[PDB]
Amino acid sequence: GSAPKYIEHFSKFSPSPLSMKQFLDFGSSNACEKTSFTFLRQELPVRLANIMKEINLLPDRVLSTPSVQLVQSWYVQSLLDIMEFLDKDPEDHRTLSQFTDALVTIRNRHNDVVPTMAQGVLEYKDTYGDDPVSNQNIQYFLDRFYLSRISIRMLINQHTLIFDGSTNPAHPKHIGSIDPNCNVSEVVKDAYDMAKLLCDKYYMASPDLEIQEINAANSKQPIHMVYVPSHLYHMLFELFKNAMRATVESHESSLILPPIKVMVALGEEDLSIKMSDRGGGVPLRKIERLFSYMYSTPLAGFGYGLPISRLYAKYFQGDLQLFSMEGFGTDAVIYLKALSTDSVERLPVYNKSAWRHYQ
Amino acid sequence: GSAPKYIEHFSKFSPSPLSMKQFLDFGSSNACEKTSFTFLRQELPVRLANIMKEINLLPDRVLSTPSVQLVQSWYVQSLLDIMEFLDKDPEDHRTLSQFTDALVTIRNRHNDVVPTMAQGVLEYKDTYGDDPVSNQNIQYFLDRFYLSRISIRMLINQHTLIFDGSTNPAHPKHIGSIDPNCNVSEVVKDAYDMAKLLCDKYYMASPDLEIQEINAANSKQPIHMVYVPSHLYHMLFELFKNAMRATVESHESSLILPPIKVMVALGEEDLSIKMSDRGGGVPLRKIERLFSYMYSTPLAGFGYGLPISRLYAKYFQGDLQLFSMEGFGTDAVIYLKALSTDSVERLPVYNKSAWRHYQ
Ligand SMILES: Nc1ncnc2c1ncn2[C@@H]1O[C@H](COP(=O)(O)OP(=O)(O)O)[C@@H](O)[C@H]1O
Ligand SMILES: Nc1ncnc2c1ncn2[C@@H]1O[C@H](COP(=O)(O)OP(=O)(O)O)[C@@H](O)[C@H]1O
Ligand SMILES: [Mg+2]
Ligand SMILES: [Mg+2]
Repeated sequence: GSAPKYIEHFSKFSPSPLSMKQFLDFGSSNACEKTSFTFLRQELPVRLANIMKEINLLPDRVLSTPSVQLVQSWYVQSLLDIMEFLDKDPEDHRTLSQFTDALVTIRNRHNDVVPTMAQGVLEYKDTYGDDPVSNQNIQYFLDRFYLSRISIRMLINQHTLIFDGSTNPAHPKHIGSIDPNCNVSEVVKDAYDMAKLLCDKYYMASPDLEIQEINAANSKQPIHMVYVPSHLYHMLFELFKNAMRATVESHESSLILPPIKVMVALGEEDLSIKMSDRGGGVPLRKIERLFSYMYSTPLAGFGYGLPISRLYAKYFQGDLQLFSMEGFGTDAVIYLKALSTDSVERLPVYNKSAWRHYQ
Repeated sequence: GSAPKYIEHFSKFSPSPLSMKQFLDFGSSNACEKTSFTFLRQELPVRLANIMKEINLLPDRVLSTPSVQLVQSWYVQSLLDIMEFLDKDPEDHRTLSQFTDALVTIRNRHNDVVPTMAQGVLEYKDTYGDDPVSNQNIQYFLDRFYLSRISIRMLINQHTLIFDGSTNPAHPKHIGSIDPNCNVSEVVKDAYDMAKLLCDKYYMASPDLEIQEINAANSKQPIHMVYVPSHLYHMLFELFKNAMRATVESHESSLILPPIKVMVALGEEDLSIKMSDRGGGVPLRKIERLFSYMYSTPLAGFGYGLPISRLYAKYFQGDLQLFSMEGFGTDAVIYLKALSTDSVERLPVYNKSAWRHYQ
């Protein structure tokens, strides 16, 4: 009977953004679950509390929905779940192995949040309508809610993956979900192949791929970076699925089926990935709506592919944009930060500032 | 001693947006300066008053500057200038020929507004600094101020050009500044040639041009539209100058000098023009600043080429965007509305809504 108390307390702190370097040293040298354990015991409760504090200030008409209420209960339970370790002592090789098991259990407990929240969006649409204002509010809330979730899952995956149990491997290519030497083109190739498979099965035809690299400072060196490869895969995959669908459907009474071209450019601070297709394009007017949760609610189904992929890009100070040419095709660009130094977590925070965005 | 009275009165009305069709019929059939005269006598004072009402609510620290004060005096005089005809009778072939002369005199009186206002921006920068907030406010104000000016000059040019004196020509290709059959590629070609000339004189080297059309519905028909060609020329010219400078300066220790490629695509509602260069690109972080009046204050000099070109595009419901690839190049896209029906003036209005954007 004290969750409201915990929430209000940790709701006083601000989340602490970690850089890609800190993440690397967290699993590298300093790496002793004790250091991580002591960090996550306070950090997770601060991040959970902050997003929960935001939820509770939602209109009661949204608040009371079975969707929001159910999800809101998982976060309350997860908070209390991690609390158990606030007073424990980390020298006990069993106190921290229970923390690891506690994390894995919290992660899977939230595994269906997107679909669940999506259901609440649909109810609202039929219960109150889809007006620019309610859309802006939902968009504002979901973008922050989901970004927060991405950051929390990152902390948990880094801990669970890194402390699997003993250091046999000792010295790895990867540090949890992070690859200090990620070959961008390879990930492009992978996401493409997976999309192609789906495309062939459903349309029994699929455009090919062309890749071009532009290493500004070192003309012919392959482009590598420090990043979370699974995150990059997700964005590329969602983009490849859209490009394929459009290209195929727009050339049905045509035999020709142009390829999808990808360019990977590396500058002094940006690492840019552009995916160009000829799937007919979209009118500038409808582009804005493609990133909407409300308005966007085989290969395609719901409308979370674009908006959530953007959040992944933004997570480490990057971005994802779309510019099309109705009657021809579309360019989708993923902007990432080239230097591990500029790669720092972007986290939404609860303040008097975040309060008036709902007024 | 009654300008404040006039301002407050006409400040009660909202400007009336005209469609490209109305503009065409205004000079076409209905066309009788009497019809235009009676329209402009009330419309101009409503548009002048609305922008003047906005100026007067500017912080006194901006208000009091010689710049703003001087410009503010021209608009006050122009208002009183047109007022003279509020009680006159239009059957007098001399009452309306004095209106025409009155317009030409008002147009030239405001011919140096941009430079003058720019001077006020520079003073503010050194007098109070360049912080995100003061920048946002200035940007907000200037975008509206200038759009308003573009709309007023459009009305005046349509009247003066159309009623030059007698209908010798009787039946023209053009209706004032509007071309009901504008060949986009031709205007592209013209702006390119003018930019090339300047580029050659200053750098004694210039990239070439390639043009590609994509007529979705009619594969090989040349792309025509109803538009104000001088406006399109201006945007293309400013874009060509940037693309040329960048391309040349970024390949100085290179002999190769890649071309500037332009694509003109015509869809069901959009007519898009993309200009692609290989001038090295810009970091995503600095792109935002390129459209700033404050932050942007040979070929290039001041920083009004981009922001003002965007206003021209927005004027008839279009847009102008920039997306770059640091280490490679940049894409600049002009979005226009394909159908004359969707081509309607976009005008800023003074309301309680426009008031709180300065708070
Ligand atoms: N490259 C593209 N060309 C044309 N339309 C596109 C493209 N990418 C996305 N879209 C449009 O945007 C919408 C997709 O957003 P998304 O969030 O990925 O969901 P989904 O693909 O499951 O419908 C599509 O439904 C499609 O109408
Ligand atoms: N295609 C481009 N490639 C690289 N930089 C560009 C490009 N277009 C514009 N810029 C940058 O944006 C700025 C220009 O904005 P603009 O308002 O046109 O003013 P100006 O060209 O007179 O400086 C330039 O000063 C340049 O630094
Ligand atoms: Mg998709
Ligand atoms: Mg310029």
